[PDB]
Amino acid sequence: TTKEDVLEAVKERDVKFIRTQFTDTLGIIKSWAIPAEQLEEAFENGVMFDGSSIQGFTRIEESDMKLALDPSTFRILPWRPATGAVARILGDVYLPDGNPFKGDPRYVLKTAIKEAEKMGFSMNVGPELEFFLFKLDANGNPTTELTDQGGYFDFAPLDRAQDVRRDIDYALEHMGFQIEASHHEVAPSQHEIDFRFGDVLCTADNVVTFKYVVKSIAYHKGYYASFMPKPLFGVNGSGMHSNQSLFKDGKNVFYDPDTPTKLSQDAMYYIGGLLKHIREFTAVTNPVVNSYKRLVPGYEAPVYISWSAQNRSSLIRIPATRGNGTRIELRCPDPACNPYLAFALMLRAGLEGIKNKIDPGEPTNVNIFHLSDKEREERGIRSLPADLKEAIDEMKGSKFVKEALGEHVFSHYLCAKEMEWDEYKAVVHPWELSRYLSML
Amino acid sequence: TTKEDVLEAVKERDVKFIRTQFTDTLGIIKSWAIPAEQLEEAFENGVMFDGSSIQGFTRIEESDMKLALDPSTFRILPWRPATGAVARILGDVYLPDGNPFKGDPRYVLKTAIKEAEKMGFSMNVGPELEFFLFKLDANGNPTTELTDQGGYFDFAPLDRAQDVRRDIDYALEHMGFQIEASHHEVAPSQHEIDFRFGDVLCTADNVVTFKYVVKSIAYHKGYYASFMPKPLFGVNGSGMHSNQSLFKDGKNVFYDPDTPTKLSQDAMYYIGGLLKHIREFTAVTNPVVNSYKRLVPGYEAPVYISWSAQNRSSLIRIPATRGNGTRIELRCPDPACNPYLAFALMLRAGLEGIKNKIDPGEPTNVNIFHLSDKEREERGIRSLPADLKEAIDEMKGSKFVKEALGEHVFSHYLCAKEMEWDEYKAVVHPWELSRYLSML
Amino acid sequence: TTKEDVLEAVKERDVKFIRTQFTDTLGIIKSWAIPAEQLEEAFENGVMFDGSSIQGFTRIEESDMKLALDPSTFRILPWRPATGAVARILGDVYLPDGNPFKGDPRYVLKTAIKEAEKMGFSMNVGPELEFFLFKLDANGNPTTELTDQGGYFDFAPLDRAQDVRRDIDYALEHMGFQIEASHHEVAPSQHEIDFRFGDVLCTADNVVTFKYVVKSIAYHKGYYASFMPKPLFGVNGSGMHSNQSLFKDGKNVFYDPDTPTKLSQDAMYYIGGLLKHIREFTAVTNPVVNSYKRLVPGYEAPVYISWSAQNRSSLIRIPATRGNGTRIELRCPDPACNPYLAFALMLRAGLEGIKNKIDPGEPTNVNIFHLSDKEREERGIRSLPADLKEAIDEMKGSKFVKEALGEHVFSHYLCAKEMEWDEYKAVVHPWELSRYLSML
Ligand SMILES: Nc1ncnc2c1ncn2[C@@H]1O[C@H](COP(=O)(O)OP(=O)(O)O)[C@@H](O)[C@H]1O
Ligand SMILES: Nc1ncnc2c1ncn2[C@@H]1O[C@H](COP(=O)(O)OP(=O)(O)O)[C@@H](O)[C@H]1O
Ligand SMILES: Nc1ncnc2c1ncn2[C@@H]1O[C@H](COP(=O)(O)OP(=O)(O)O)[C@@H](O)[C@H]1O
Ligand SMILES: C[S@](=O)(CC[C@H](N)C(=O)O)=NP(=O)(O)O
Ligand SMILES: C[S@](=O)(CC[C@H](N)C(=O)O)=NP(=O)(O)O
Ligand SMILES: C[S@](=O)(CC[C@H](N)C(=O)O)=NP(=O)(O)O
Ligand SMILES: [Mg+2]
Ligand SMILES: [Mg+2]
Ligand SMILES: [Mg+2]
Ligand SMILES: [Mg+2]
Ligand SMILES: [Mg+2]
Ligand SMILES: [Mg+2]
Ligand SMILES: [Mg+2]
Ligand SMILES: [Mg+2]
Ligand SMILES: [Mg+2]
Repeated sequence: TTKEDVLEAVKERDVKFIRTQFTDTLGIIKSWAIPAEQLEEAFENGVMFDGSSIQGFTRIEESDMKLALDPSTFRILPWRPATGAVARILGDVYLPDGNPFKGDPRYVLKTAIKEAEKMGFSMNVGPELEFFLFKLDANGNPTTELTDQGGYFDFAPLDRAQDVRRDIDYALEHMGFQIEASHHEVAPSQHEIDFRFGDVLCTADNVVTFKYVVKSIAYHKGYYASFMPKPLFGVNGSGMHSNQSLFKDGKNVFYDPDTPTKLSQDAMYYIGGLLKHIREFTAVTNPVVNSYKRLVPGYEAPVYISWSAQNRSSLIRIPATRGNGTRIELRCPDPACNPYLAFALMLRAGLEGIKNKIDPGEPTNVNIFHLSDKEREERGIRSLPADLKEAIDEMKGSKFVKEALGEHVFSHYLCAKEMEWDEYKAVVHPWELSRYLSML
Repeated sequence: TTKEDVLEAVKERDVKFIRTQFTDTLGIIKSWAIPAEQLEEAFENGVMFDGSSIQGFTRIEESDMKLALDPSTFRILPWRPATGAVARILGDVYLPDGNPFKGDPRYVLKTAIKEAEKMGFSMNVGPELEFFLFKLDANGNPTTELTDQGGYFDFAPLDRAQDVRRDIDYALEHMGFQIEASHHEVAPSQHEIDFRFGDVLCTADNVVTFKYVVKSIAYHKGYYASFMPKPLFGVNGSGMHSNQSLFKDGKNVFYDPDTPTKLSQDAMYYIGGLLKHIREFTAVTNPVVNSYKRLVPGYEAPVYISWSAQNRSSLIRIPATRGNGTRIELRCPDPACNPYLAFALMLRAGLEGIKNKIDPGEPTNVNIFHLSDKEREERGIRSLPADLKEAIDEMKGSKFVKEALGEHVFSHYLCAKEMEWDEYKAVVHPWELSRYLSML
Repeated sequence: TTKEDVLEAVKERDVKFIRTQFTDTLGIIKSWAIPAEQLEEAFENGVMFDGSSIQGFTRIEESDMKLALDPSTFRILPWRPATGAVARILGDVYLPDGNPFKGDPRYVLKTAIKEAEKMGFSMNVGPELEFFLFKLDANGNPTTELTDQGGYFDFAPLDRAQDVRRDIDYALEHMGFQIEASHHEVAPSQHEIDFRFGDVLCTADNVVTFKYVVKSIAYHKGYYASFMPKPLFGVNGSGMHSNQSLFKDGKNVFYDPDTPTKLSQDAMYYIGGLLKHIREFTAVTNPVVNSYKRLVPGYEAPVYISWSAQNRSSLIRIPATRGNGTRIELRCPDPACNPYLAFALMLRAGLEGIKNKIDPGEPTNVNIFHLSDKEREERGIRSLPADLKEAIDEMKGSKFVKEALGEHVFSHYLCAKEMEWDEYKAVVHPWELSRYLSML
């Protein structure tokens, strides 16, 4: 798809508004509309916006930013009226002088893809995204009231969101997605939708799309879709399971029928590199305070650093599917993260495993939550950052994460997350009053 | 049907989503949707799911499970829209490598069918599960409020669920059910729908279907369908009378016009066999704590172990119908049980009766509830397990049930029921506060 | 005062009930009443109780505990009726075989006092206890609603605890306290009563007596006295400043009339030891999760390890008073701490500072909250443990704190605090739903 095909699709399908979109450094999608009559000149001039009103983008005395449109991302939004049909287009962020903005999260992922190509590979991540369907209130703003008390794979009337989950599938299919499965998840009113994997760029655009498509579809039905990692205590949390495989010559490099476990050496080294660096960018994968209330044992979320086949208690699970389905599933990432930065760091953590032949230890093919602390330390197992501050500390000292993100993204990400933590740590919570007020 | 017929029916009838379904060990239906485009892939590769999130199924270190589809069990759900028509397919659970997971209740029932064939028989059970129709609250959750005060065979306006029952029959007919009759039952808001008998596999699939079809239609019509055996006190409860029969060369083996009572010797031995073993697997037919509030005298629910013709106070009634309709009605089970396990155990017990020529005693052709304890003890009549713990104890000590179920199903059924009961024996109920708390 | 004097006072002042009391490991006062008629024999037989129902005392297999009475602690409670006058007696916890149970906080403080005696010193401590006065709801339960909006030294009607503080001072004077000054504190509805210092044992007893006297007096007037460090956010917290000096031959050892700053060398060494060991037992001085929400900058609660004269932003302030009155004010602790453990650890740290001439650096006669991180790092200033887990970690690796507390107190304190933190670390607070749940 070129700029000329987008204009033809705008005329043929009667598009009136194009929503130019980009993602800010914290993974939030920023969008604004232009008339179709402007598209042409936009394509040769770029749209202009204010970078000082975007998180971690640019300062107020140098605030003008340009957005250059990517014609390949032209999609048509199906939940908006077909008369004045509304399309969307994602773009890259440029400085007004003309150079690409190094602070663009979508540029970091492109830079990582460059190194992947230099080594002759291409990441083919495809994520599992889970969300919660809560009820709205009179005004129409989010709540945490459950829409049902169902469980895993539960049928109606325990599962009350199947009519609201057909339309998500339909919208995704109209937006170029390839749905694979759709089901209720372990937590009450928690659902998960899986779509086919693809290139890292397309998959990250799909992640941000999927998120806002799901939220918009839920809103127009009376509910609210929340991709918050741990909205409820004592039940499962939402994860963003990142299954990834390297592809060379259009073949799965991670597959090897001759070796035991049908896992090639490049997959072993990729795992080794992924484990050597996960501690450093857990801040990126789990970027909010809530994402660390999900990393507690007993809810199928990782707490320690390990890897084993078929083990949904471990960090790097290897599903049983071999052949063109041989991938590694990283289970830490949360749907609240920035997919561009997260995928970039995953990509070049594996590429540090291949260039340095980083052998991981023996797999821990056992439940790790049912181990003593002595058992865990004797086996060499280490734990993930306990809270967001510990992850921030592990991230600041990193040279790998700074080299991957770059100075601007590194510094601005850290500055936002430190402010978040400083706001969090001073707060007095109702738990503290209900625990200490009467006893002291 | 076959694979190709399913695809032809998906194209011809315009099916968009296929709901792949199975049954967990405790009898709950677990389903999830895949696009029709995925169907051809799911027939050659199976659909993978998490076994660790299914009750009594598999552990979290080897949690991957495959599910292979059964083309014959392909139906089209009528209460879902006809534009994006939704079908369902039941499957058999497999270990991810190649094996037919033995913890699957469907596999247990198939194993019992194998022994039936080895003896040259085929069970033809047809059940008559009852249910209650309660009202939903403002949110739409189940309540125990009555939808009518009617009784047995009551007409309107005492019977207020004629439209609900008519639409349930309509949907069941579209799902391939041969409806026999439909009526109000003794308890208020309690209804019963009867469909033709068939092969035990088909009728177990039909039991699970019937249940979720009824529940979904009731939900969409405003009410809640409850298969709880004893939802209300003082009124009779819901049971799943299993009318069992053996067929050889397409002829009812239990029929014998020359013998008195028109019951063959094989029927006699089957009665003796499943009378000697019921105490052992009452924890399967009656699997929940509420299941034994139903087994109290005075409500046409069995309390003792006996058989007699047309006696609705006895454990094994023999209806008056002879000829092709000659069967034996085991009245103990609830609709809360797992039909795959329950029918398997009944079939195995009957076949064990036939092998060892187990003659039952004389038929107790009296109201057993009216007999005294001395009368029952002198007549040799035994009682069923009084509560869930007694049934668990009678079941774990048995070798017949362990052989029939297998180690995995046996142990994971015990464990589940023991944890269920241990959570119930420690509860302080408002009955104890209404009785005590003022006298003490 | 001895047993004979206690009996004489019981007869003379018409006492019927004696509240035998002791402090548990976590600082909570546990008491029970015995009739005066039993006193005469309790003195020679102790009073037996159940140690398994006391936090960190003993196990259920060996739960029988004895408590011996201390006649010197006999006080008469003035807020209870004078007809059947009620007295109190603090006890020492023994073991039924007969030995000074080492898990007793009183025993730990007594061991620290013995350690001091060998060096010729006697520790004098004057606590600085602040509290909040909140309203009680309809049922008489604690709330967090303010009883006034006054500030520091505010007069009525801005200060609305005139009568409450007047009667608290009266009760404390009746219980042998020498009241120094009562005033309104910085936070709204925060109050401070100061009493004269004394021997560390006597003032450790006074600390628990003060808290329960204040709580009872406030309760009888319709309020709730809260000794919670940080019950409200954005407002000063309650701290228990430990003013401490060393006396040798009835003279203040910390005073030196001919020396700059008029502080003796022993005072300098005591400061050095306190500073060098503070990080290790911050889990004792600040033992609850809420005590580290008080240790935030901008509220006159210390955040960093420093010392300077008249600096209320410093960890160790040295007030301007000299002569009899020269002390060091450790501002770290909060009222929620166990005074017996806290004073014991401070005394041991100071004595360890004196034994090895631990010179502290130059004082930081500067506001430290206003310094940058770079400035603090350049000056070598270390920060206090950021949260309860950090303090727990710093305490576990300590050999000094284990030496002072002992194996039993050490281990049981660690266990209680780790359980507390693990309960707190997994909670989802409303702050997380107000911040996220719309952003995500
Ligand atoms: N070779 C591959 N490389 C990367 N991702 C893949 C590959 N094969 C499958 N996937 C993706 O893995 C995801 C697995 O999702 P799903 O099977 O629903 O959950 P789980 O695998 O945790 O049971 C799918 O979204 C799919 O697109
Ligand atoms: N030969 C047979 N074998 C097994 N089941 C049968 C046979 N004949 C009839 N049935 C079943 O017995 C059930 C009888 O139900 P119904 O007559 O409504 O209640 P009841 O028999 O208790 O009065 C029907 O569902 C029918 O399918
Ligand atoms: N020599 C001393 N040793 C120990 N404590 C002392 C000494 N002199 C006074 N104190 C105590 O110091 C405390 C000072 O309280 P306060 O007047 O509020 O001081 P500040 O306002 O500086 O905190 C009093 O409780 C008093 O008993
Ligand atoms: C059953 S679950 O196993 C739930 C995982 C949980 N929500 C989490 O990873 O945080 N994971 P998956 O969808 O990969 O099967
Ligand atoms: C009158 S009843 O006859 C008794 C049903 C009752 N609810 C029971 O628990 O078995 N059932 P049916 O007529 O189907 O034999
Ligand atoms: C005005 S205050 O300065 C109170 C400080 C605060 N309550 C705290 O130490 O946490 N200090 P002090 O009581 O010693 O005079
Ligand atoms: Mg999934
Ligand atoms: Mg999932
Ligand atoms: Mg997964
Ligand atoms: Mg019937
Ligand atoms: Mg019936
Ligand atoms: Mg019947
Ligand atoms: Mg003061
Ligand atoms: Mg003060
Ligand atoms: Mg002070």
